[PDB]
Amino acid sequence: MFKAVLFDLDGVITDTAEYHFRAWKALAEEIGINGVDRQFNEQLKGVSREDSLQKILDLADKKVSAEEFKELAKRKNDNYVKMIQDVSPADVYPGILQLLKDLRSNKIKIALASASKNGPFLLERMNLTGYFDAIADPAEVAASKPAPDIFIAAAHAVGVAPSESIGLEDSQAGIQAIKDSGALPIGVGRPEDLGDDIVIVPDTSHYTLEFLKEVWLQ
Ligand SMILES: [Mg+2]
Repeated sequence: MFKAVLFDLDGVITDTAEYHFRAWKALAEEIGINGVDRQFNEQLKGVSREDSLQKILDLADKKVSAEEFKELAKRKNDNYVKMIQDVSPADVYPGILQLLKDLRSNKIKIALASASKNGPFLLERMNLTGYFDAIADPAEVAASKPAPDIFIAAAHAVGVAPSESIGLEDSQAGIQAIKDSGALPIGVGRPEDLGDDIVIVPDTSHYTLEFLKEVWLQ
């Protein structure tokens, strides 16, 4: 049986999509760029901060120096961090808390493998820190998803090989990263984004210990 489960944060444990959206909107409003509405924000989901900022500047063909770019990116982040002060246990996705409890009572290691620079803060706000055996520090890994580095680091941090682990993710790049780490992916979402070759559940309420055991056996 698997010895560890490696969790991404966003799209598995929770999301902060409304807060990122409000941050970018607020920034666009500040600088007088029209177009940054909910529909447009779909093009920013899971995209890097710098790429998201450039997409917004492009709406107005707007040209900016390195330092100005840096400052607008900082401004959006400051926005975002202020807004996530309201994250709470109610932000935990369906099924995850019970999964965590069951994993822990069966002595299965639990690790975070998230690019989020606010991972530990977010886990504290959701009251989930006591379940985590480790949090892979995204600042200490050479390469980001779909590179496997973060999943390797996470499994190693809890004393296991990735081949002993299940990885849970909602993105194609995450699922690839899990695959190449040597852990077993189980995706949440749809095959059109994630691929046909891995097990997928429609939502996180399907992530149960019983189900992860059935996948591992199979
Ligand atoms: Mg994710």
